[PDB]
Amino acid sequence: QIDKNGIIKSAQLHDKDVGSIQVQVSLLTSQIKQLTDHLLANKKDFISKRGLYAKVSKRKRLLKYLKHNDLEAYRNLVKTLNLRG
Amino acid sequence: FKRSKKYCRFCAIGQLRIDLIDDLEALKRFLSPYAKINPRRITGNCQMHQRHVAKALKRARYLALVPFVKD
Amino acid sequence: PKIEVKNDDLELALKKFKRVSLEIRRLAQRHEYHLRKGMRLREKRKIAQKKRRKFRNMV
Amino acid sequence: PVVALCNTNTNPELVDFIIPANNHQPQSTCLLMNLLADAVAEAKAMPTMFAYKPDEEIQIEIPQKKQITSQRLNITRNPEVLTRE
Amino acid sequence: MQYNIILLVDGSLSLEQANQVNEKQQQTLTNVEGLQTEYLGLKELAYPIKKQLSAHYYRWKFSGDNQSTKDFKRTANINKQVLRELIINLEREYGYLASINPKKQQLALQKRAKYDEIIARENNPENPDVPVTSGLASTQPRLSRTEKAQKPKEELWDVVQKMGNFDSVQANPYRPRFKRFNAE
Amino acid sequence: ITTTKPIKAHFDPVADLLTKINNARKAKLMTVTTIASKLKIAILEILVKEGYLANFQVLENKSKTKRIVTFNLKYTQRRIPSINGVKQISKPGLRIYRPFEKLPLVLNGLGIAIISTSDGVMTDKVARLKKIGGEILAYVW
RNA sequence: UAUUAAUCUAGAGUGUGGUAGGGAGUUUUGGAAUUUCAUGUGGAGCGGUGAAAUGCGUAGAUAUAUGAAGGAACACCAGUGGCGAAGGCGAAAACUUAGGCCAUUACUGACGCUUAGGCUUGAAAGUGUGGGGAGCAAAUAGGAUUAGAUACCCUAGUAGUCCACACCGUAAACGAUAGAUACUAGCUGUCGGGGCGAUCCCCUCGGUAGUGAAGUUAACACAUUAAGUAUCUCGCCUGG
RNA sequence: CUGCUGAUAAGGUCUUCAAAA
Ligand SMILES: [Mg+2]
Ligand SMILES: [Mg+2]
Ligand SMILES: [Mg+2]
Ligand SMILES: [Mg+2]
Ligand SMILES: [Mg+2]
Ligand SMILES: [Mg+2]
Ligand SMILES: [Mg+2]
Ligand SMILES: [Mg+2]
Ligand SMILES: [Mg+2]
Ligand SMILES: [Mg+2]
Ligand SMILES: [Mg+2]
Ligand SMILES: [Mg+2]
Ligand SMILES: [Mg+2]
Ligand SMILES: [Mg+2]
Ligand SMILES: [Zn+2]
Repeated sequence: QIDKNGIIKSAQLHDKDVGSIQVQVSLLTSQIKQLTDHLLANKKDFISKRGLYAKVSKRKRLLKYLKHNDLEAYRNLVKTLNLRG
Repeated sequence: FKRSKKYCRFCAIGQLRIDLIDDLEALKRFLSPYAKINPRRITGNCQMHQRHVAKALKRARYLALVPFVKD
Repeated sequence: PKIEVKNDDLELALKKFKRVSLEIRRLAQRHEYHLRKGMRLREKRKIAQKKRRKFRNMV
Repeated sequence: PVVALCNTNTNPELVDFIIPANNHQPQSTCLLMNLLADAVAEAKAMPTMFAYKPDEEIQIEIPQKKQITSQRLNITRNPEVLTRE
Repeated sequence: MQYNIILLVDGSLSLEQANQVNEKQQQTLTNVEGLQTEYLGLKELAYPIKKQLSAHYYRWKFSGDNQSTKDFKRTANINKQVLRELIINLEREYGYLASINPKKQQLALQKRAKYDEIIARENNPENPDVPVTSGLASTQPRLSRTEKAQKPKEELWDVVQKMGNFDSVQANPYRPRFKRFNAE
Repeated sequence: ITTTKPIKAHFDPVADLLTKINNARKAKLMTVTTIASKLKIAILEILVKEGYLANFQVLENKSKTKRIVTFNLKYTQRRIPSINGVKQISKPGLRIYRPFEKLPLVLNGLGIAIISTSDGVMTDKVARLKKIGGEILAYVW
């Protein structure tokens, strides 16, 4: 499993902030990487594929919201995460 | 006649964890005279403890601690 | 399914062997003809329901 | 008009003059029935029996055949209706 | 993680099988914490496996990373001296979080005390235990529950606007319809 | 006033109140509560003025962040309500706009029609008197 | 109502703390039973049926005891049950991994519901390549029954059923009931978390069942897990 | 306690009526 504490402490905009959109999408990207690794390894686990698709869609919706509101933070988040491509 | 003394022993003990090398003689009571897992009506445990006991007893039977078909 | 005669009497041995043979014959006849998985599940549930209702009315 | 001694299991709509009361106690039912009969007997003019009376004349006994048990039992004679195929 | 190995070794001679277990321990278990070992003993196992009737049982209570199992698992079958072996990861057993939970442990100890007291009263030495109250129901409900019962979060609201409040109170349902009998 | 149960409400403010009122009427229930919105507050004010409810009462949390409105129905002595039915017109999606010329008359004037023209919600008769119309929320008779 | 500029937590998520599961994939392991083969004892039948006959058998069958090989499925536990979105999931273990329930003085601050088009999965049968083949058995052969039997019964029996990789994308794929949200009597069980602390039982929050009034229905019936009071969105119907 | 057991040309009456006693 991933070090959620480390990911949150890296992605926090300030202290005690553990549920912002930026920390949520950073956690989502980490889980996306882990699930892509697992799915490429296995290739016949379809529940994991469903979970991966759900997480991808949730990340996309969160990024759409963060682009609609406070777009400068969206540019910041995208250039730190390099998730677009 | 019959009896109403059927209660989950592990519920009263509050054992909360089953290990096959801590109450080995306890599981032999649950096992049938022909080495089968007795149902709830005879065994007396609740569903959670019955499931735990069944898994532990099957693990022991794999480990060759109690037979399969004979006494 | 060993039952000891105990050499004290014989009718007792047959009285227990009748049961042991009955619950043995149940599974012996169950594993005789091939039914689908769903039909086998239906038969198991039907037997369980019959036993449950009999015990409810006898208790 | 219909009056009745409702006992917590009756439909209040059907009865006009509801009398919240017991129906299982042979002393309570006797007391209330005799009270209604006392109303009738006073209207048709004989001496009363229980109404407008002191304790020494209201007192009653408990029929034969610690405290009295107004407990409803014998739920075991309510099996599932004959079904199954 | 926290693992638990149950090793089953051929019953030739106790010191030699102790050496066998020590070698099997020191060979595999790449990354490991302290490896405490027990000795269940020589037992006449139920069914004959590997054409043997007696076997030494050991239990290993080591703990370590997920890679600690592969070499041991692939070497146990190769070793002719080991009949079987079971790596039971206790972190996945049927109830482990409850076992680590501290409050449940103390509660279990209290249950132990009370149940032992009840069983002693039932198996009184020679005087006759009239109640024989073990499987039956208990006495009146627990005053401890009756007192320490939880209180829901009753969120308090402050009145701002009101209109039409008079509190008439019309709690006379099923009132009699007929009033007085009369003649034409 | 203190409460114990959580309070939820539908996203549609007119039909939420209408469903609450209709269910309370059918089940003979007297007091009901819901989340407070200003449209609902005004509509309940006009219902109380027209005499279809006993009282409506708004309340606010201790932190002044949440408001809930609780109202009671007006039952007679024999326990039969004054409301006979409710039907919502301007549902979400299809909003109903009618000028003064087509302002409806509910049940030949026995019931009332709730119209929120320009000065908050407004009864059909007073809307006719003011010669101006607008959004038509619900029919209550 | 829509647009814009902002605030708030009650919808929805995230974090911490409790926690139940046959949820999924990959790799190893185990025991009953059938079959075949090997080795002993034994001597006329075994098998099969409504009744028999094909068939197997003095080249020693059926039976009995021991051993070996290989394949497929995992008794009892097993339920007036659990998990998943559906198909579906039940011998043991490890590794990887998905979702859910309860309590939150924490955080973001409407980020939500539905979803044409698109993508993903989808019982069994079927296809292609390579493996595997114990049992069962479409097609096929024979013996019966029959007026006939290309069927029901029996004896054999190939594909298939099994694994890996690619397709097919249909089912009475059913709760014959799309999803989400708010409200509306009660009674009896059962499963999980939490509160008390022997079990049992009590309370709270949820899952899954039975009975049942208002209410709905053409009737059967549904009935807080609605087919009730209403809203939103999608799909679908218009006589045989 | 389960053998076997297949078929039956076409079209058709029959309610006149309650006004009422
Ligand atoms: Mg079939
Ligand atoms: Mg609004
Ligand atoms: Mg053999
Ligand atoms: Mg297939
Ligand atoms: Mg032929
Ligand atoms: Mg026939
Ligand atoms: Mg055959
Ligand atoms: Mg072919
Ligand atoms: Mg179809
Ligand atoms: Mg199905
Ligand atoms: Mg019903
Ligand atoms: Mg047509
Ligand atoms: Mg014949
Ligand atoms: Mg003909
Ligand atoms: Zn228990």
